[PDB]
Amino acid sequence: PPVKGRATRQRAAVSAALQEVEEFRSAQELHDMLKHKGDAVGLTTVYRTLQSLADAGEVDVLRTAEGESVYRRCSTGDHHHHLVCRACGKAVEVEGPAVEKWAEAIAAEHGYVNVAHTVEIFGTCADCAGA
Amino acid sequence: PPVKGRATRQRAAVSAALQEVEEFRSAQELHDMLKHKGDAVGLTTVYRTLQSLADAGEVDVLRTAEGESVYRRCSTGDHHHHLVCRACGKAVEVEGPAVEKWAEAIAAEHGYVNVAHTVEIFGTCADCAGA
Ligand SMILES: [Zn+2]
Ligand SMILES: [Zn+2]
Ligand SMILES: [Zn+2]
Ligand SMILES: [Zn+2]
Ligand SMILES: [Zn+2]
Ligand SMILES: [Zn+2]
Repeated sequence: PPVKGRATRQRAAVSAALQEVEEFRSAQELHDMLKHKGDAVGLTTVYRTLQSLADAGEVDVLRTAEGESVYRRCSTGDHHHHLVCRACGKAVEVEGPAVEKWAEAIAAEHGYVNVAHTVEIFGTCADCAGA
Repeated sequence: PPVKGRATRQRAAVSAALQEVEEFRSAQELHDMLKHKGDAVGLTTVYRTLQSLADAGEVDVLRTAEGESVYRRCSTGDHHHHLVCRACGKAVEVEGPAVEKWAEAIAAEHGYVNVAHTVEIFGTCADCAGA
């Protein structure tokens, strides 16, 4: 995950920590995990670098139900949607043409110039039922 | 939008305000319009009434880009989605069984028990582009 800014240990450390974790997590959780790992990196720095990465498109953003924001890194660069288990926090990426075709048809019917569709869905996975 | 508790002039006033308009708006925005027209109702009061209505489902909820939740008393009561223009605030009731079938199929394939899809499309009207 290259960063537009100059090469520094902060950007490399946060990028590596994000790569290690494969779960949607908030900025505070990321900062706490980085502190536990010994990075000793600032929360405000985490916020700025994370916003820069989100603007760069190398990372996947998501908004929590209560209002906070979680973020995750997905290997695929192509456009995709997310299934996120709130109980576990695990996220899996998928892609289905149906949403794209429906969005295009709706835009054509209503004459909208450009549209931006967000499809991030939630559901409990099997392990939650298991005890 | 009937309320579970005893009807009062404040609850009736906020209900009248909700049914008066059709665009999405937050508590502060609805409160501002009610204060201007001469209702003189409280902030936390309208917050509580809107939380109760959303619990009952009489109104429809939506988290904006910033995160704050805007609301709309929608005419149609069945399952539906909304196409929203941020520049205008108009909401168009659009429903498609294709997305529901896709969500059910992916949930079954992944073995997920329940699916709670969060789907929204943001766009701009043709008039918006024109000047
Ligand atoms: Zn992804
Ligand atoms: Zn899509
Ligand atoms: Zn789970
Ligand atoms: Zn509606
Ligand atoms: Zn639906
Ligand atoms: Zn518009």
